[PDB]
Amino acid sequence: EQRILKFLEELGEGKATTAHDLSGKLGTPKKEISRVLYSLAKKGKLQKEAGTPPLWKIAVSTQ
Repeated sequence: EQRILKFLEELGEGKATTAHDLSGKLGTPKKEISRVLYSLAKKGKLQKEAGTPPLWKIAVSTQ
């Protein structure tokens, strides 16, 4: 919970991302990115796009 909030914050406040792009860049297992993503978005510590592909973007997106 300290390695994900340190990389997602450096991304670029206002930049969306995917789960496959995080499990393939850091090597982390999807089972670890799917169980943590649904645990952060529920606490309001990560926005959630609307559609098929669940994109994440640190609170407060561009514009």
